[PDB]
Amino acid sequence: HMALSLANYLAADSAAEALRRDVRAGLTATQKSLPPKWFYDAVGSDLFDQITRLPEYYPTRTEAQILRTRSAEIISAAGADTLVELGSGTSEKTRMLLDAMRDAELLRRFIPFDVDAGVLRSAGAAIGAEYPGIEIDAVCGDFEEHLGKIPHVGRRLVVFLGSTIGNLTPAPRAEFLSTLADTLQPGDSLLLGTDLVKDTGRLVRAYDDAAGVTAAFNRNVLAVVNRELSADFDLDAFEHVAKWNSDEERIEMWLRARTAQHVRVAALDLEVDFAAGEEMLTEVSCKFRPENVVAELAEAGLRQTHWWTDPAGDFGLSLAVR
Repeated sequence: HMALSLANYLAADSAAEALRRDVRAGLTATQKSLPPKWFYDAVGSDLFDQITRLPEYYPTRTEAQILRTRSAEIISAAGADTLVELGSGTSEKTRMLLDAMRDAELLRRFIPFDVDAGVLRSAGAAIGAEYPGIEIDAVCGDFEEHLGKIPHVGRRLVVFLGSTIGNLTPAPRAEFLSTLADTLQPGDSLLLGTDLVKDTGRLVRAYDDAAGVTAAFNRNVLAVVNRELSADFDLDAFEHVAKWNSDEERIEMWLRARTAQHVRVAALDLEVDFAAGEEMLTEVSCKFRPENVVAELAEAGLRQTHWWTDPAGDFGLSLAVR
């Protein structure tokens, strides 16, 4: 139920100032963009959750099927008694790993790391109930600044699923993996999910679903700016566009102005203009080739010891060690 330890390294005032800096930079650039760090408020996070269940969004069920069939092998390979989860604690994927650790009579500790303390408290309560006696040490932080705050107690399996790593472009991605690798002791393991290059139509449809849910997620980034920075974006005036960028092998989401728009962002003392048809970059989702996953891990100081992939080659999971 309520047994918990929780450390909180994210302050409201610090987040508000970062949002102001990031939005000003994006909206005043000649090629406009909005910073994805701020897309995932409560509404945005729930819309993303819904995306994970859409028929076109293959990553979640694909990764789940890999875990469903290989979680025992993963847990045996890791030999860990402590599961560190980078992001959330709410998914069935988490429970597949915890269940396998319990089956192996190894499970002692769960360390969820996420930006939302409320979500962490919910996860603590649910997991504490399901695995009586488990120690839960939650960390509320940003995995680009607070990885050093993750406790080093135990033999730790650190998991970063969902190809969330694809939301980082190459420079911050390398910095993240390097920083993460530096926190791993001998005996610790990283389990990394990566969505793989594949048929471009399938890739684009995963981010442009027939039901319009991804489009709602995308437009909600404007609602966040409207609310937090007292802006007057007309959500209805922007069209959702998903593209495959073949040079960078990433999906890009864009908002395209239907007609010319004048936007006042009062909190920034800023007025910006969109031409009819002008596009603004929002979320990106980098996709990987299996050989390059090995190389990226090696560049960070990690050796890939295991690779699991579905039979169609849609998605991959790596286990890697120092």
